[PDB]
Amino acid sequence: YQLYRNTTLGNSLQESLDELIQSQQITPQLALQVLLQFDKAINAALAQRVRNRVNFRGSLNTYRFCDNVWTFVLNDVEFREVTELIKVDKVKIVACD
Amino acid sequence: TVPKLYRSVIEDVINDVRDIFLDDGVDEQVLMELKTLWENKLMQSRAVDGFHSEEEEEPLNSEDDVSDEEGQELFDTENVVVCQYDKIHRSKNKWKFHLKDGIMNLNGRDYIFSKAIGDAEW
Amino acid sequence: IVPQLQNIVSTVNLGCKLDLKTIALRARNAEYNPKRFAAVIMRIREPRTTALIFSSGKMVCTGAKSEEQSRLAARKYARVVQKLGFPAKFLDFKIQNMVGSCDVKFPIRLEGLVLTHQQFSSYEPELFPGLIYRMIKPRIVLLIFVSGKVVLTGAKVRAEIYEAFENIYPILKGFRK
Amino acid sequence: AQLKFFEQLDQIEKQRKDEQEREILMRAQLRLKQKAKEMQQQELAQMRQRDANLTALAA
Repeated sequence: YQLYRNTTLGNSLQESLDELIQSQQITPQLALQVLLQFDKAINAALAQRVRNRVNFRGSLNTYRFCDNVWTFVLNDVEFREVTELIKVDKVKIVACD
Repeated sequence: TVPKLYRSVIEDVINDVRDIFLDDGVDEQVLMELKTLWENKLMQSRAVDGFHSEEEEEPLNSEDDVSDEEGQELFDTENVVVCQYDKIHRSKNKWKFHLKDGIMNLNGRDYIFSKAIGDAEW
Repeated sequence: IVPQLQNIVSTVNLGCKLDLKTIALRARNAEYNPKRFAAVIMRIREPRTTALIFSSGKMVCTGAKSEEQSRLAARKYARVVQKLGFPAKFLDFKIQNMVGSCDVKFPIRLEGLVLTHQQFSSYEPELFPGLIYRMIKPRIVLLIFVSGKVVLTGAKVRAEIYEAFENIYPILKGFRK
Repeated sequence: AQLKFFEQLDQIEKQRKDEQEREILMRAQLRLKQKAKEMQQQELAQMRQRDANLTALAA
Protein backbone atom coordinates (compact mmCIF):
# COMPACT_ATOMS: atom_id res chain seq x y z
CA TYR A 1 0.00 0.00 0.00
CA GLN A 2 1.43 3.34 -1.14
CA LEU A 3 -0.68 4.48 1.79
CA TYR A 4 2.05 5.94 3.99
CA ARG A 5 3.55 8.39 1.49
CA ASN A 6 1.17 10.92 3.16
CA THR A 7 3.28 10.84 6.31
CA THR A 8 5.83 13.39 7.54
CA LEU A 9 8.31 10.50 6.98
CA GLY A 10 7.08 9.76 3.46
CA ASN A 11 6.88 13.36 2.24
CA SER A 12 10.28 14.37 3.58
CA LEU A 13 11.55 11.40 1.56
CA GLN A 14 9.85 12.44 -1.69
CA GLU A 15 11.05 16.01 -1.32
CA SER A 16 14.42 14.38 -1.32
CA LEU A 17 13.73 12.31 -4.48
CA ASP A 18 12.30 15.57 -6.00
CA GLU A 19 15.56 17.46 -5.28
CA LEU A 20 17.07 14.50 -7.15
CA ILE A 21 14.25 14.77 -9.77
CA GLN A 22 15.63 18.25 -10.60
CA SER A 23 19.36 17.35 -10.33
CA GLN A 24 20.10 13.58 -10.66
CA GLN A 25 17.05 11.19 -10.41
CA ILE A 26 15.35 12.98 -13.43
CA THR A 27 11.82 11.45 -13.34
CA PRO A 28 10.69 7.92 -12.08
CA GLN A 29 12.92 4.79 -12.55
CA LEU A 30 15.37 5.17 -9.58
CA ALA A 31 12.89 7.31 -7.54
CA LEU A 32 9.99 4.91 -8.25
CA GLN A 33 12.06 1.87 -7.30
CA VAL A 34 13.00 3.57 -4.03
CA LEU A 35 9.37 4.38 -3.21
CA LEU A 36 8.46 0.77 -3.92
CA GLN A 37 11.11 -0.27 -1.39
CA PHE A 38 9.65 2.23 1.06
CA ASP A 39 6.15 0.74 0.78
CA LYS A 40 7.40 -2.72 1.73
CA ALA A 41 9.49 -1.27 4.56
CA ILE A 42 6.85 0.95 6.20
CA ASN A 43 4.15 -1.73 5.94
CA ALA A 44 6.46 -4.34 7.48
CA ALA A 45 7.55 -2.05 10.32
CA LEU A 46 3.97 -1.13 11.26
CA ALA A 47 2.60 -4.65 11.56
CA GLN A 48 5.53 -5.93 13.62
CA ARG A 49 7.11 -3.04 15.57
CA VAL A 50 4.94 -3.51 18.75
CA ARG A 51 1.79 -1.51 19.89
CA ASN A 52 -0.45 -0.51 23.01
CA ARG A 53 -4.37 -0.48 23.30
CA VAL A 54 -7.32 1.68 24.71
CA ASN A 55 -11.09 2.67 24.32
CA PHE A 56 -13.00 6.07 23.81
CA ARG A 57 -15.98 8.15 22.19
CA GLY A 58 -16.99 10.82 19.46
CA SER A 59 -19.48 12.93 17.19
CA LEU A 60 -19.60 12.51 13.31
CA ASN A 61 -19.83 14.57 10.07
CA THR A 62 -18.89 12.53 6.97
CA TYR A 63 -17.69 9.06 5.89
CA ARG A 64 -16.38 7.36 2.69
CA PHE A 65 -15.88 3.64 2.11
CA CYS A 66 -14.26 2.75 -1.18
CA ASP A 67 -11.37 0.37 -2.00
CA ASN A 68 -11.96 -1.15 1.43
CA VAL A 69 -10.72 2.05 3.06
CA TRP A 70 -12.81 4.02 5.55
CA THR A 71 -12.40 7.80 5.79
CA PHE A 72 -14.30 9.59 8.57
CA VAL A 73 -14.46 13.16 9.85
CA LEU A 74 -15.66 13.66 13.43
CA ASN A 75 -16.48 16.98 15.10
CA ASP A 76 -16.16 17.95 18.76
CA VAL A 77 -14.37 14.70 19.59
CA GLU A 78 -11.95 13.96 22.42
CA PHE A 79 -9.81 10.82 22.51
CA ARG A 80 -7.87 9.53 25.51
CA GLU A 81 -5.16 6.88 25.33
CA VAL A 82 -4.07 5.46 28.69
CA THR A 83 -3.28 8.42 31.00
CA GLU A 84 -3.11 11.12 28.25
CA LEU A 85 -6.25 13.35 28.17
CA ILE A 86 -6.88 15.21 24.85
CA LYS A 87 -9.58 17.31 23.06
CA VAL A 88 -10.55 17.88 19.38
CA ASP A 89 -13.37 19.57 17.41
CA LYS A 90 -12.29 18.31 13.93
CA VAL A 91 -10.48 14.99 13.31
CA LYS A 92 -10.05 13.03 10.08
CA ILE A 93 -9.68 9.25 10.31
CA VAL A 94 -8.35 7.11 7.47
CA ALA A 95 -8.49 3.38 8.14
CA CYS A 96 -7.33 0.42 6.04
CA ASP A 97 -8.65 -3.07 6.75
CA THR B 1 8.96 6.96 23.21
CA VAL B 2 7.86 8.36 19.84
CA PRO B 3 10.99 10.10 18.55
CA LYS B 4 12.64 6.78 19.37
CA LEU B 5 10.32 4.78 17.12
CA TYR B 6 10.83 7.26 14.30
CA ARG B 7 14.62 7.06 14.59
CA SER B 8 14.21 3.31 14.71
CA VAL B 9 12.11 3.28 11.54
CA ILE B 10 14.27 5.79 9.66
CA GLU B 11 17.38 3.75 10.48
CA ASP B 12 15.79 0.47 9.40
CA VAL B 13 14.40 1.96 6.18
CA ILE B 14 17.67 3.69 5.27
CA ASN B 15 19.65 0.53 5.97
CA ASP B 16 17.15 -1.58 4.03
CA VAL B 17 17.20 0.53 0.85
CA ARG B 18 20.98 0.97 0.59
CA ASP B 19 21.35 -2.09 -1.65
CA ILE B 20 18.47 -0.95 -3.83
CA PHE B 21 20.12 2.44 -4.35
CA LEU B 22 23.38 0.65 -5.12
CA ASP B 23 21.72 -1.81 -7.52
CA ASP B 24 20.21 1.18 -9.29
CA GLY B 25 23.67 2.79 -9.69
CA VAL B 26 23.83 5.31 -6.82
CA ASP B 27 26.62 6.88 -4.72
CA GLU B 28 26.34 6.46 -0.97
CA GLN B 29 26.56 10.26 -0.75
CA VAL B 30 23.05 10.49 -2.18
CA LEU B 31 21.84 8.19 0.59
CA MET B 32 23.26 10.57 3.19
CA GLU B 33 21.66 13.52 1.42
CA LEU B 34 18.32 11.70 1.74
CA LYS B 35 18.76 11.25 5.48
CA THR B 36 19.76 14.90 5.82
CA LEU B 37 16.90 16.23 3.68
CA TRP B 38 14.50 13.98 5.65
CA GLU B 39 15.75 14.83 9.14
CA ASN B 40 15.87 18.55 8.35
CA LYS B 41 12.22 19.03 7.30
CA LEU B 42 11.03 17.78 10.71
CA MET B 43 13.43 20.14 12.48
CA GLN B 44 12.19 23.04 10.37
CA SER B 45 8.58 22.19 11.20
CA ARG B 46 9.39 22.04 14.91
CA ALA B 47 6.52 19.71 15.90
CA VAL B 48 8.85 17.90 18.26
CA ASP B 49 12.59 17.63 18.94
CA GLY B 50 14.95 15.28 17.13
CA PHE B 51 18.54 14.17 17.65
CA HIS B 52 19.42 15.09 14.07
CA SER B 53 17.98 18.59 14.47
CA GLU B 54 20.12 19.26 17.55
CA GLU B 55 23.29 18.35 15.67
CA GLU B 56 -43.16 23.16 -10.49
CA GLU B 57 -42.04 19.60 -11.47
CA GLU B 58 -39.56 20.84 -14.17
CA PRO B 59 -37.49 23.13 -11.82
CA LEU B 60 -35.92 21.72 -8.58
CA ASN B 61 -34.68 25.27 -7.69
CA SER B 62 -37.86 25.78 -5.59
CA GLU B 63 -35.79 24.52 -2.59
CA ASP B 64 -33.36 27.15 -1.13
CA ASP B 65 -30.64 26.08 1.41
CA VAL B 66 -29.90 22.55 2.82
CA SER B 67 -26.53 20.69 2.19
CA ASP B 68 -23.82 21.85 4.48
CA GLU B 69 -20.35 23.17 3.52
CA GLU B 70 -18.14 20.41 1.95
CA GLY B 71 -15.04 22.66 2.34
CA GLN B 72 -15.39 22.54 6.17
CA GLU B 73 -14.17 18.87 6.03
CA LEU B 74 -10.66 19.82 4.74
CA PHE B 75 -8.16 22.09 6.60
CA ASP B 76 -5.04 19.83 6.66
CA THR B 77 -3.79 21.96 9.61
CA GLU B 78 -6.19 19.72 11.61
CA ASN B 79 -5.65 16.28 13.26
CA VAL B 80 -5.15 13.36 10.88
CA VAL B 81 -5.42 9.68 11.93
CA VAL B 82 -3.77 6.77 10.04
CA CYS B 83 -5.05 3.43 11.46
CA GLN B 84 -6.58 0.06 10.42
CA TYR B 85 -10.15 -1.08 11.03
CA ASP B 86 -11.21 -4.44 12.42
CA LYS B 87 -14.96 -3.83 12.48
CA ILE B 88 -17.11 -0.76 11.84
CA HIS B 89 -20.72 -1.13 13.02
CA ARG B 90 -23.94 0.93 12.75
CA SER B 91 -27.52 0.66 14.09
CA LYS B 92 -29.85 3.52 13.28
CA ASN B 93 -27.57 6.51 13.86
CA LYS B 94 -25.31 4.74 16.38
CA TRP B 95 -21.81 3.92 15.16
CA LYS B 96 -19.17 1.83 16.94
CA PHE B 97 -15.57 1.71 15.76
CA HIS B 98 -13.10 -1.10 16.36
CA LEU B 99 -9.69 0.22 15.28
CA LYS B 100 -6.04 -0.88 15.54
CA ASP B 101 -2.42 0.09 14.76
CA GLY B 102 -3.03 3.82 14.79
CA ILE B 103 -0.89 6.94 14.90
CA MET B 104 -2.70 10.00 16.22
CA ASN B 105 -1.79 13.68 16.28
CA LEU B 106 -4.15 15.40 18.71
CA ASN B 107 -3.78 19.06 19.68
CA GLY B 108 -0.26 18.93 18.25
CA ARG B 109 0.99 15.92 20.19
CA ASP B 110 1.62 12.45 18.72
CA TYR B 111 0.02 9.27 20.13
CA ILE B 112 -0.11 5.57 19.17
CA PHE B 113 -2.44 2.64 19.87
CA SER B 114 -2.62 -1.06 19.08
CA LYS B 115 -6.38 -0.88 19.57
CA ALA B 116 -8.94 1.91 19.71
CA ILE B 117 -12.65 1.57 20.48
CA GLY B 118 -15.04 4.45 19.89
CA ASP B 119 -18.68 5.54 19.91
CA ALA B 120 -20.49 8.28 18.04
CA GLU B 121 -23.97 9.40 17.03
CA TRP B 122 -24.51 10.73 13.53
CA ILE C 1 -57.25 6.20 21.08
CA VAL C 2 -55.65 7.94 18.02
CA PRO C 3 -52.79 6.05 16.26
CA GLN C 4 -49.55 8.07 15.70
CA LEU C 5 -47.59 7.69 12.38
CA GLN C 6 -43.99 6.41 12.89
CA ASN C 7 -42.53 5.93 9.32
CA ILE C 8 -43.21 7.34 5.82
CA VAL C 9 -41.46 5.52 2.92
CA SER C 10 -41.87 7.90 -0.06
CA THR C 11 -40.32 7.91 -3.57
CA VAL C 12 -39.57 10.65 -6.18
CA ASN C 13 -37.92 10.44 -9.66
CA LEU C 14 -35.08 13.03 -10.05
CA GLY C 15 -35.53 12.58 -13.85
CA CYS C 16 -31.92 12.02 -15.06
CA LYS C 17 -28.96 9.55 -15.00
CA LEU C 18 -26.73 10.08 -11.91
CA ASP C 19 -23.08 8.96 -11.51
CA LEU C 20 -23.09 7.43 -7.99
CA LYS C 21 -19.30 7.56 -7.33
CA THR C 22 -19.11 11.35 -7.91
CA ILE C 23 -22.03 11.96 -5.48
CA ALA C 24 -20.38 9.90 -2.70
CA LEU C 25 -17.00 11.74 -2.82
CA ARG C 26 -18.42 15.31 -2.65
CA ALA C 27 -21.70 15.00 -0.66
CA ARG C 28 -21.42 15.08 3.16
CA ASN C 29 -23.00 12.30 5.27
CA ALA C 30 -22.90 9.84 2.31
CA GLU C 31 -21.90 6.14 2.08
CA TYR C 32 -21.85 4.18 -1.24
CA ASN C 33 -20.48 0.61 -0.87
CA PRO C 34 -21.16 -1.34 -4.10
CA LYS C 35 -20.69 -4.87 -2.73
CA ARG C 36 -23.40 -4.51 -0.01
CA PHE C 37 -25.94 -1.95 -1.36
CA ALA C 38 -26.65 -0.92 -4.98
CA ALA C 39 -27.30 2.73 -3.95
CA VAL C 40 -25.91 5.80 -2.08
CA ILE C 41 -27.29 6.00 1.52
CA MET C 42 -27.53 9.72 2.45
CA ARG C 43 -28.60 10.94 5.94
CA ILE C 44 -29.69 14.48 7.04
CA ARG C 45 -29.82 15.60 10.74
CA GLU C 46 -32.45 18.42 10.71
CA PRO C 47 -35.47 16.13 9.93
CA ARG C 48 -34.38 12.57 10.77
CA THR C 49 -34.38 10.67 7.43
CA THR C 50 -32.23 7.99 5.71
CA ALA C 51 -32.51 8.06 1.90
CA LEU C 52 -31.24 5.54 -0.67
CA ILE C 53 -30.47 7.51 -3.88
CA PHE C 54 -30.44 5.12 -6.91
CA SER C 55 -28.21 5.54 -10.03
CA SER C 56 -31.09 6.28 -12.47
CA GLY C 57 -32.10 9.51 -10.68
CA LYS C 58 -34.35 8.00 -7.99
CA MET C 59 -34.58 8.50 -4.18
CA VAL C 60 -36.47 6.52 -1.46
CA CYS C 61 -36.82 8.79 1.62
CA THR C 62 -37.37 6.70 4.82
CA GLY C 63 -37.49 7.60 8.59
CA ALA C 64 -39.75 10.73 8.39
CA LYS C 65 -42.54 10.82 11.05
CA SER C 66 -45.25 12.80 9.16
CA GLU C 67 -46.40 13.49 5.53
CA GLU C 68 -45.23 17.11 5.23
CA GLN C 69 -41.90 16.18 6.86
CA SER C 70 -41.30 13.46 4.18
CA ARG C 71 -42.11 15.77 1.26
CA LEU C 72 -39.80 18.47 2.68
CA ALA C 73 -36.94 15.98 3.31
CA ALA C 74 -37.19 14.64 -0.26
CA ARG C 75 -37.08 18.27 -1.54
CA LYS C 76 -33.93 18.88 0.59
CA TYR C 77 -32.21 15.71 -0.74
CA ALA C 78 -33.03 16.86 -4.30
CA ARG C 79 -31.57 20.35 -3.59
CA VAL C 80 -28.35 18.76 -2.21
CA VAL C 81 -28.03 16.54 -5.33
CA GLN C 82 -28.62 19.56 -7.63
CA LYS C 83 -25.99 21.80 -5.95
CA LEU C 84 -23.39 19.20 -7.10
CA GLY C 85 -24.44 20.08 -10.69
CA PHE C 86 -26.21 17.03 -12.20
CA PRO C 87 -29.41 18.14 -14.07
CA ALA C 88 -32.22 17.71 -11.53
CA LYS C 89 -36.05 17.45 -11.76
CA PHE C 90 -38.67 16.64 -9.06
CA LEU C 91 -41.49 14.27 -10.14
CA ASP C 92 -44.19 12.12 -8.44
CA PHE C 93 -43.41 12.46 -4.69
CA LYS C 94 -45.76 9.54 -3.84
CA ILE C 95 -46.01 7.94 -0.34
CA GLN C 96 -45.59 4.12 -0.59
CA ASN C 97 -46.07 2.82 3.00
CA MET C 98 -46.89 4.34 6.45
CA VAL C 99 -46.48 2.44 9.77
CA GLY C 100 -48.53 3.63 12.79
CA SER C 101 -48.53 2.57 16.48
CA CYS C 102 -51.13 2.93 19.29
CA ASP C 103 -52.04 1.34 22.65
CA VAL C 104 -55.59 0.08 23.41
CA LYS C 105 -54.64 0.50 27.16
CA PHE C 106 -56.21 -2.89 28.10
CA PRO C 107 -54.77 -6.47 28.30
CA ILE C 108 -55.88 -8.60 25.25
CA ARG C 109 -56.32 -12.42 24.89
CA LEU C 110 -54.68 -13.34 21.54
CA GLU C 111 -55.56 -17.07 21.84
CA GLY C 112 -59.29 -16.31 21.98
CA LEU C 113 -59.20 -14.16 18.83
CA VAL C 114 -57.67 -17.05 16.83
CA LEU C 115 -60.58 -19.34 17.92
CA THR C 116 -63.44 -17.15 16.56
CA HIS C 117 -61.51 -15.50 13.69
CA GLN C 118 -59.27 -18.28 12.26
CA GLN C 119 -60.10 -17.15 8.68
CA PHE C 120 -58.44 -13.67 8.84
CA SER C 121 -56.01 -14.18 11.78
CA SER C 122 -52.82 -16.31 11.86
CA TYR C 123 -50.84 -16.80 15.13
CA GLU C 124 -47.86 -19.13 15.87
CA PRO C 125 -46.08 -18.55 19.29
CA GLU C 126 -42.70 -20.40 18.96
CA LEU C 127 -40.80 -17.83 21.18
CA PHE C 128 -42.43 -14.81 19.38
CA PRO C 129 -46.07 -14.07 20.45
CA GLY C 130 -47.80 -11.86 17.83
CA LEU C 131 -51.22 -12.29 16.15
CA ILE C 132 -51.38 -10.91 12.55
CA TYR C 133 -54.96 -9.85 11.62
CA ARG C 134 -54.64 -9.25 7.82
CA MET C 135 -57.82 -7.20 7.11
CA ILE C 136 -59.35 -7.17 3.59
CA LYS C 137 -61.95 -4.34 3.46
CA PRO C 138 -59.29 -1.66 4.43
CA ARG C 139 -56.03 -3.35 3.23
CA ILE C 140 -53.71 -3.18 6.32
CA VAL C 141 -51.69 -5.81 8.28
CA LEU C 142 -52.18 -5.24 12.05
CA LEU C 143 -49.86 -6.95 14.58
CA ILE C 144 -51.66 -7.23 17.95
CA PHE C 145 -49.55 -8.60 20.80
CA VAL C 146 -50.42 -9.59 24.34
CA SER C 147 -49.68 -6.32 26.25
CA GLY C 148 -52.18 -4.27 24.21
CA LYS C 149 -50.60 -1.99 21.57
CA VAL C 150 -51.78 -2.71 18.00
CA VAL C 151 -49.20 -1.70 15.36
CA LEU C 152 -50.74 -1.01 11.92
CA THR C 153 -48.66 -1.29 8.70
CA GLY C 154 -49.16 -1.03 4.91
CA ALA C 155 -51.48 2.01 4.75
CA LYS C 156 -50.86 4.20 1.64
CA VAL C 157 -52.86 7.12 3.19
CA ARG C 158 -53.41 8.60 6.70
CA ALA C 159 -57.14 7.72 6.87
CA GLU C 160 -56.60 3.95 6.45
CA ILE C 161 -54.48 3.67 9.65
CA TYR C 162 -57.26 5.35 11.68
CA GLU C 163 -60.14 3.44 10.00
CA ALA C 164 -58.60 -0.01 10.60
CA PHE C 165 -57.98 0.67 14.33
CA GLU C 166 -61.64 1.73 14.76
CA ASN C 167 -62.73 -1.45 12.88
CA ILE C 168 -60.54 -3.79 15.04
CA TYR C 169 -61.46 -1.97 18.30
CA PRO C 170 -64.79 -3.82 18.90
CA ILE C 171 -63.16 -7.28 18.45
CA LEU C 172 -60.49 -6.49 21.11
CA LYS C 173 -63.16 -4.95 23.39
CA GLY C 174 -65.04 -8.29 23.25
CA PHE C 175 -61.94 -10.36 24.21
CA ARG C 176 -60.82 -7.88 26.92
CA LYS C 177 -59.47 -9.83 29.95
CA ALA D 1 0.27 31.49 -24.87
CA GLN D 2 2.74 28.88 -26.22
CA LEU D 3 2.07 27.78 -22.55
CA LYS D 4 -1.58 27.01 -23.59
CA PHE D 5 -0.07 24.83 -26.40
CA PHE D 6 2.04 23.13 -23.63
CA GLU D 7 -1.20 22.49 -21.63
CA GLN D 8 -2.84 20.96 -24.76
CA LEU D 9 0.30 18.81 -25.46
CA ASP D 10 1.71 17.76 -22.03
CA GLN D 11 -1.94 17.16 -20.92
CA ILE D 12 -2.48 15.16 -24.18
CA GLU D 13 0.68 13.14 -23.25
CA LYS D 14 -0.88 12.60 -19.76
CA GLN D 15 -4.05 11.30 -21.55
CA ARG D 16 -1.92 8.81 -23.61
CA LYS D 17 -0.18 7.78 -20.30
CA ASP D 18 -3.73 7.20 -18.86
CA GLU D 19 -4.44 5.03 -21.98
CA GLN D 20 -1.20 3.09 -21.16
CA GLU D 21 -2.54 2.69 -17.55
CA ARG D 22 -5.84 1.35 -19.07
CA GLU D 23 -3.64 -1.27 -20.85
CA ILE D 24 -1.87 -2.08 -17.53
CA LEU D 25 -5.38 -2.55 -15.98
CA MET D 26 -6.00 -5.60 -18.25
CA ARG D 27 -2.77 -7.46 -17.27
CA ALA D 28 -2.89 -6.34 -13.60
CA GLN D 29 -12.56 -15.38 -13.70
CA LEU D 30 -9.03 -15.07 -12.31
CA ARG D 31 -8.23 -12.16 -14.62
CA LEU D 32 -11.39 -10.29 -13.59
CA LYS D 33 -10.55 -10.88 -9.93
CA GLN D 34 -6.96 -9.60 -10.40
CA LYS D 35 -8.31 -6.32 -11.88
CA ALA D 36 -10.34 -5.66 -8.68
CA LYS D 37 -7.38 -6.80 -6.49
CA GLU D 38 -5.12 -4.16 -8.13
CA MET D 39 -7.95 -1.56 -8.13
CA GLN D 40 -7.97 -1.91 -4.28
CA GLN D 41 -4.37 -0.56 -4.09
CA GLN D 42 -4.96 1.89 -7.01
CA GLU D 43 -7.76 4.46 -6.36
CA LEU D 44 -7.34 4.31 -2.53
CA ALA D 45 -3.58 4.99 -3.00
CA GLN D 46 -4.44 7.83 -5.46
CA MET D 47 -6.78 9.37 -2.82
CA ARG D 48 -3.96 9.12 -0.21
CA GLN D 49 -1.58 10.87 -2.70
CA ARG D 50 -4.19 13.65 -3.26
CA ASP D 51 -4.40 14.11 0.55
CA ALA D 52 -0.55 14.34 0.60
CA ASN D 53 -0.72 17.10 -2.06
CA LEU D 54 -3.48 18.92 -0.07
CA THR D 55 -1.33 18.82 3.14
CA ALA D 56 1.76 20.04 1.20
CA LEU D 57 -0.30 22.94 -0.28
CA ALA D 58 -1.55 23.83 3.25
CA ALA D 59 2.08 23.82 4.53
